[PDB]
Amino acid sequence: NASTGQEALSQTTISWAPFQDTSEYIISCHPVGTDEEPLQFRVPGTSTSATLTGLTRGATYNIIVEALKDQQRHKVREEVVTVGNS
Repeated sequence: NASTGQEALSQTTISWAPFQDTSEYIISCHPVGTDEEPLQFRVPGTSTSATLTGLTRGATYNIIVEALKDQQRHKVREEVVTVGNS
């Protein structure tokens, strides 16, 4: 178990370039078109790539990656990606 309502679970392995000694890379998947709330993924501050599960295919997600470093979150990566095949 893990799926709890979303079984149309697509995975986006998004990778970024090492920003250095980040405490947290919060990835912000902002859904476009829907009223879905931004899926925020917190990956380890040394990680430079993350498989993002739970992106609903058919929905556009503006995927942003911000580095939690000295209390703040710095833009590392930003890209709009519609999920599925389109």
